[PDB]
Order: sequence, then structure tokens, then C-alpha cells
Amino acid sequence: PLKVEKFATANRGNGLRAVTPLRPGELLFRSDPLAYTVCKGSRGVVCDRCLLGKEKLMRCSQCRVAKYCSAKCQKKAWPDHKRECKCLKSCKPRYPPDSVRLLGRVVFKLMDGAPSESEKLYSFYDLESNINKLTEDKKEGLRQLVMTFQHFMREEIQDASQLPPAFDLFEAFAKVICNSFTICNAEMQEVGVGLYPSISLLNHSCDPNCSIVFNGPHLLLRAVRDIEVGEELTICYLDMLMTSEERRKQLRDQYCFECDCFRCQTQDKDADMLTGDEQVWKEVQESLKKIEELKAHWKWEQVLAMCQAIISSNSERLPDINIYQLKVLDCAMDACINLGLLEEALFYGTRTMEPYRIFFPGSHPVRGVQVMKVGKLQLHQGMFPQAMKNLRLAFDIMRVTHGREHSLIEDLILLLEECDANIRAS
Amino acid sequence: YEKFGKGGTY
Ligand SMILES: Nc1ncnc2c1ncn2[C@@H]1O[C@H](CSCC[C@H](N)C(=O)O)[C@@H](O)[C@H]1O
Ligand SMILES: [Mg+2]
Ligand SMILES: [Zn+2]
Ligand SMILES: [Zn+2]
Ligand SMILES: [Zn+2]
Repeated sequence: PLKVEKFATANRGNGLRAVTPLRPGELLFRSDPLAYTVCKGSRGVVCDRCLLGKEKLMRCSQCRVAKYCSAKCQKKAWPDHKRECKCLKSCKPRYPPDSVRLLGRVVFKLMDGAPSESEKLYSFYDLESNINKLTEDKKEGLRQLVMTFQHFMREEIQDASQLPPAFDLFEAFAKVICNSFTICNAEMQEVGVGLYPSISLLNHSCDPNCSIVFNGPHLLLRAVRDIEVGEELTICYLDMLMTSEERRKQLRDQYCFECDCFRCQTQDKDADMLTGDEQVWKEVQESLKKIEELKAHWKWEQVLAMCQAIISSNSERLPDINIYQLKVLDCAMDACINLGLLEEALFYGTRTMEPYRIFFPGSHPVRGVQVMKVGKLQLHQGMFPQAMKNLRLAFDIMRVTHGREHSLIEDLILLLEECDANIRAS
Repeated sequence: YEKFGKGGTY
């Protein structure tokens, strides 16, 4: 029996609302994707099927593009990979934009006669395209994606008569652009992109009452606050470390609306986010463009070298709460974890804790995972009382944001039990 | 033959 239902909002189109009162941490919905793909920077780093990193991946021998952790993943991925294999092979080393590869998988799913559980509440054809609100530059970009799709798919599909007549390729890309979800791994690195049409019913708030987390491709939707009967359910489409002007620009450009939520109207936290001299932090913001691109491709040594230069040079001027300096510290922490420099990772990660408490209020999965990473570093460096406090804090957050249906909870319980054992051994 | 999609690393 569903705890959520589709309804027509006044001014926001369709939405999702609570059928019964909801408590923090309650699981509302769970979904596999209608279709998904590994993202550009992660291809060849993580398994095409399960989106897990492995030092050794094995290539599809037919295209040499898709890569898998195991013969089991390769075989289970074959129905989804079978019709794109020849297409990926044709263009190697050239590779299609993620949206093109995703839509190539979507179109063949739409020809299944069985109902897709991912479409239970809302279908692909229901998805909002905003076609009448798109700017001319956006429509030109969509026309370019259409031509790229037609070229990429030409071995499999040469004409619109080979796809359902209700499908329109231009409108499909418009739907993909405002309805796709970024898939993150357990460590909150972006590994993939997918369509989850029932979950696309949720409208946006910069102070949402629900949160989504991924376990591989699988999506869990949870309440993060108490929610009354009939209350609209919302999620945040955006990164939390963004000022209100940045948020409004991204929501206008991608999603075609002007965000009037309480935080955007009141500039909530902007002053803290921008702490320090703009002449100083604008340089960090600019450097972050390259850093975030390197991080997306998992180039950790390069990330760390760029971050260290910024962190040492600004130490006398720029506070850690500034969101651009904070992102650099987080990139530095994750680079160090991935490179095995654990003492240095803890130095950067400890510095993110109070800014994360301020900018991720309540229960947010990004803060839960960050606090867990810091507690895990403290535990292995032998600071047990500090680690225990952070691991307990992480569990308080993650029981709400992750829940027992997410496998990271069992990992956290093991760390808590190990920390407790070291404390007792004195 | 860029960046779209709800949510992300933060
Ligand atoms: N906070 C908000 N204010 C205004 N429109 C919103 C909004 N959050 C989401 N939307 C709308 O919803 C789209 C994203 S998909 C969310 C479901 C959509 N309302 C529908 O009827 O299918 C946005 O592009 C915008 O049209
Ligand atoms: Mg048509
Ligand atoms: Zn796998
Ligand atoms: Zn292949
Ligand atoms: Zn807002």
C-alpha cells in the first residue's frame, strides 16, 4: 500500500504528496531505473552494470567499450547492452554524450509490453519536457543531440518508423534533460545517470522534506522530516554548496522555473557561504572548474596537487567555511582517501565538519557519509573517543537518510562495534 | 559528440 500519490499542484504541474503522515527516515518508494548508464568520467573505472569500482575490469569482447567487474555482471547486463554494443563499437575512440547513450537504452525499453515497475506512478511519456519554455540556445543544443543520436544509433535504428509513434526524439531529449538523476556511489562520487520516471514526479525545494540515496543503480526515497497528510513531497535537485543566485540560475537554465522557496527569497546562508574577500575566493572558484573535471575522471594525484597549492596559499586569508575553499578541502580529502594518504585525508576532512553541519542541516546523506568518512579515519589512526562520537553522529543521520535497506548501514554498525572494542581495551 | 541530472556529489 503506497504512502505517496500523484496529484495536480496549483502552479508547479504534477507532484507527489503524502497519503498518510510520515516520520523521519520512513521509506516512501524504491525503484530501479527505467534505463541508466555509467557516466563519462567513470567509464572504465566502475562496472557498467553494478557501478562499483574495481582495479581490474573486463571488457566486452565485442565492442571493447563496456567494462564489467565479473562474468555475472556481464551476463546480467547483456539485454540492456545488446542493442548498443554495435553502436559503441562503430565510434570508438569517439564516444556519445551520456544523454545520447542513456536515450539509446530508453527507446528499446519503451517497446517492452510488460509494465515497468519504475513507471508505476508516472511514465516516460508523462515526463515534463518544458518544450514551450525552452530558450533558443537550448533548442539548438537539443537539435544537436538529436543529430548525434541519429548518427550514433544508425546501425540499429535508421528511421522514426522503427520507434513507437508517440515517441518524438527532440521532445525525448528535452525530457531527459530535466528528468534525469545523477547516480552516486556509496562514497558520494558521481558514477552514472538514469531515468526514474515515478521519482521524477517530485518537485524541487532548496529545503526539501525528502531525500534520495543510491545503492548501485537502485534508488531509495525517504522522508527526512515529519510530513503531514496531504503535504507535497519535495527533493533538492541541486548541490547544497551553492548560493541563492547560483541555485536560481541553474534551476532557471535547466528546469525552466524561478525558485521562490524560503531560502532563495531570504538569501539564507549566502553570507556564510561567501565568507572572505571576493578577490581571494573568486580565484578558488575558477580553479575548481578544472579540479572538479579531474575528480570526475578519478585522477586523484592531479586533484590533490591542485588542491594542496590552493589550500597552502590561502591559509592566512580565506576561511574554511567559504563554499569554494570547502569544496577544495573535500576534493583534497577524497583524493587522499583514494590514494591511501590517510593522515592527510583526516587533516582535510576534520576541517569540513563544522561547515558541513551548517550547510547540510537536519538529515542529509552527504553529511552522513562525510561524518562516517571522518570517523573511519579517526578510528584507524587510533583516536577512539573522537571516532566514536563521529560514527555515532553518522548513524543518527544515516538511519534517516539511508535506512536498513542501504548496505552502508551494516558497514557503519561494524565500525561502531570495532571502535567500542578499542575503547574498552583502553 | 554536457552536465545534466538531478542531485550530485553534494
Ligand atoms: N519548485 C518548483 N517551482 C516551480 N516549478 C517546479 C518546481 N520544482 C519542479 N518544478 C517543475 O517540475 C519540473 C521538473 S519534474 C517534476 C514534476 C513536474 N512538475 C511534472 O509535472 O512532471 C520542472 O522543470 C518545473 O517544470
Ligand atoms: Mg513521433
Ligand atoms: Zn559489476
Ligand atoms: Zn559490447
Ligand atoms: Zn530555492
